[PDB]
Amino acid sequence: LWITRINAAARQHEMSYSRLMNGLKKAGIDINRKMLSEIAISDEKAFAQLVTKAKDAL
Amino acid sequence: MRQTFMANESNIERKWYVIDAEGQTLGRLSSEVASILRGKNKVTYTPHVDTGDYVIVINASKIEFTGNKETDKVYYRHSNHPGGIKSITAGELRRTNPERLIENSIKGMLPSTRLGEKQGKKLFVYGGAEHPHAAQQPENYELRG
Amino acid sequence: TKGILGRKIGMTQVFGENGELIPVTVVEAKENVVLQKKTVEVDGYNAIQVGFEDKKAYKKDAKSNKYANKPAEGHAKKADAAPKRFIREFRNVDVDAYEVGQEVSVDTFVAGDVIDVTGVSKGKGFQGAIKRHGQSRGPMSHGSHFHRAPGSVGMASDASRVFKGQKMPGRMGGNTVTVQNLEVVQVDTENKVILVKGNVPGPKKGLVEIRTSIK
Amino acid sequence: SRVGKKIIDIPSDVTVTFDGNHVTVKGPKGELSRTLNERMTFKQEENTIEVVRPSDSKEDRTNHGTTRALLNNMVQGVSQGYVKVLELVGVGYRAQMQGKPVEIKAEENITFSVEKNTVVKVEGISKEQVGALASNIRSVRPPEPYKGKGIRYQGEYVRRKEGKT
Amino acid sequence: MKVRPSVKPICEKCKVIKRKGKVMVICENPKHKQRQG
RNA sequence: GGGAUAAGUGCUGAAAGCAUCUAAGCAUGAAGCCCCCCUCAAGAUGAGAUUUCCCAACUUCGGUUAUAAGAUCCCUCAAAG
RNA sequence: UUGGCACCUCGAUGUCGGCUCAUCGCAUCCUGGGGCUGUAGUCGGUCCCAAGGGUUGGGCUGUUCGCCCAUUAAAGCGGUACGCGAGCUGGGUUCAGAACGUCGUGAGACAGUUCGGUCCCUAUCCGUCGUGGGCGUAGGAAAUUUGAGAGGAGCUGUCCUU
RNA sequence: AUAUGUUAAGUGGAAAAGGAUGUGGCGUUGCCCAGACAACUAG
Repeated sequence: LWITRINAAARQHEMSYSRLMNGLKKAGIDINRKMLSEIAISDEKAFAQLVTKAKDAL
Repeated sequence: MRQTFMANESNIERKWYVIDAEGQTLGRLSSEVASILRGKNKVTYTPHVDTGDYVIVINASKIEFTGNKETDKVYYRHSNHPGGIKSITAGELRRTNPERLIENSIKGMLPSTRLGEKQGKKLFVYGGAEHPHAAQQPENYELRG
Repeated sequence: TKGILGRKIGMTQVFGENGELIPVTVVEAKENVVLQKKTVEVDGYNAIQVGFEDKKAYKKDAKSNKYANKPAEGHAKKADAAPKRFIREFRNVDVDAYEVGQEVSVDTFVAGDVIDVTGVSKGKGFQGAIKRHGQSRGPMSHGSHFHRAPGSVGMASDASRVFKGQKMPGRMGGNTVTVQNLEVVQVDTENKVILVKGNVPGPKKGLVEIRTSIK
Repeated sequence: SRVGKKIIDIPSDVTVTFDGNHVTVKGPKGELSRTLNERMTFKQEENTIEVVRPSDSKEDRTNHGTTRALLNNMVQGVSQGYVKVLELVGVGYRAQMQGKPVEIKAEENITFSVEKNTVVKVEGISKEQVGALASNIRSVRPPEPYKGKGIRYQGEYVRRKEGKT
Repeated sequence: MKVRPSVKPICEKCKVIKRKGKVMVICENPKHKQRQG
């Protein structure tokens, strides 16, 4: 379930779950999939910043 | 059971969309519409409730295929009677009643459950380019190839 | 084209040219009046409603289909006519040669016209498999226990069930039959009756519809 | 598909009016409305005919080789006139029964009322249509192997057999 | 019109072509016409 | 009878300057054919269908009222069973 | 088809032919299109396409088999527990009686021949053929649109006009 | 998804002797604007 939600929320910033996950790991973030989804659902602004960090790590 | 948001009634917001089948592959188009109907592009997606939106195909009679699929790809159907097997080529099913050709195609990519049947009743296909749903104010939706 | 409703009286015989016997069927058809005119811009198909028998008008406490008012009355008040007993439709006649309130007479038909009669059958109620369908019975002697009964209804293991339409016993009768390629011996305007060469389906005092054969 | 790829493509002295999707050549008795292919474009700068060969592929190798000769006869029929000479024998023989409790649909056994029975010459502008009609009237009586009785061109072979299916 | 799996030119007057994805021997003689299939 | 069709017969025509039913195209052609035509039952929770006509006081239409060739219950019957 | 193997059934999967009723195939008997013939006309050798319907009464051998008589446009080959016995018969195979022939010292045996010999069941579930009650559509009475379904389809012989 | 190729049969998503003007690769030669190779006339 979590993976599905993340994929949908990560597809609103022209990105794919596989690409986002990869970037996050290279960035050094250790957030859980259950936590990542929870954030996206509520504070969407905070999620936007996270994506930026993952996009900077390519 | 820690904490996981679950969508339900008086919390789900369904919108309306208008997809154009002008020069689009049957299978390639149906696949995209299916996901939208189930609502797998929503962040608050839930499997035990319906969170999908309504889709409306405008053209549908200008749908094209690849190779000799208009001559082959027959559609069989039984009538539960000894020797009651009827068939019809896809090409001949596009000339007359082309709306059923798209309906079945998009209805074959949905789960065969109680929710699956209710989710398949939110699809409206036509043959011209004028739909009688101007009161819902549906907006255009570009296909994310 | 040329449609009309009548009642089946009986069956007689009439001698034609060159002393040739001809069995005919007396069909009484009177009080035929158009009640409506279905168009293609209001219904999507051209047709005309026609009545047949008459009945008494306004009546209060009346627990019988013979005389009252309200529903049927109003619809029959639209045109200049009285309440009708039977009502039918014809989508084979022209809807430009009729007018709401016209009187369809029996002068539309002429001797030597091919017509198609239509009506319900008599009815024999619950019948067996030897009467409903033309089936044969088993030996009446030679130590046999198989008489007027059906045989096998399927095969064996493979497809262990009965296919739809196994022709078993049941009610047989009330069915809509339509005889084609008939003939109008002679038409009478004095008693408003039509002589059809042959026999139409249905019992005595039954409703029958006549239409010009397409073929 | 064994034909000289290179085509002469001679110029057309007759008037030509290309409309892009459809090309019509009007002249002494031309005016033959016909829609050609839209894949390879043409280069009709003036009276001299010319066609471009875009893409350069197996399909374009034949498509470009067809249009070139597809318009050659088109303008050729607008100035000239394709005519074929048909020779045959005029008799009228056709089946057998003699005469021209119930007969097979009223009367039976009817041949043909000889009206022409001479060398016919079809006069047209479109070779395609000309050929069709020419063969259409040549199918009336296929050249029999007996004595070549029936509409034909010239080919004929002597024979007299029909006992085994 | 013979229909056998193997089709080879009998003489040099017979030519082989391909019509509707089928090997045929369009020959001049009418008794030398064969079709694979 | 109508529409495509099978085997097949063709007409033009091209990636060997010829040829060639073919790769475009134009025809013709079966009890073929399930298609259409003919006969019968049929509103389809893809709540669907359609047309014509008839029907109002209670009392915030809560139904306290209720009306409609509106339904029965009961009774004389048969073209029905 | 005759066989090879022995994986399901021995606290039972009980039966060869005929009768009644059926469905499906095509490797086509009849009807329909064609092609080529060492294919005179009739007519037919073979081959290709084609499954929609239709495919008979008797005598006899014990009959599935076969042989004959007379017809027919034709008397096609198969699959479904070698279709169908909680639908029928019991002729065949067949159990206790009894003869004949061969075999055995004998009780008896024989894929020899002959006469006689009890075939059980009130339909719960699915399935099929008919026929109603209850609700639902946001409806009281009529009259209907209908391509979803079923049925039916191409056999003969003369007459008479180049 | 990225990068490059192969296939036109729905091959993919059932077999063999054999047959074949399908197509892409590799090689090894024989002619080529003195003009091969279509086109064509001398016995």
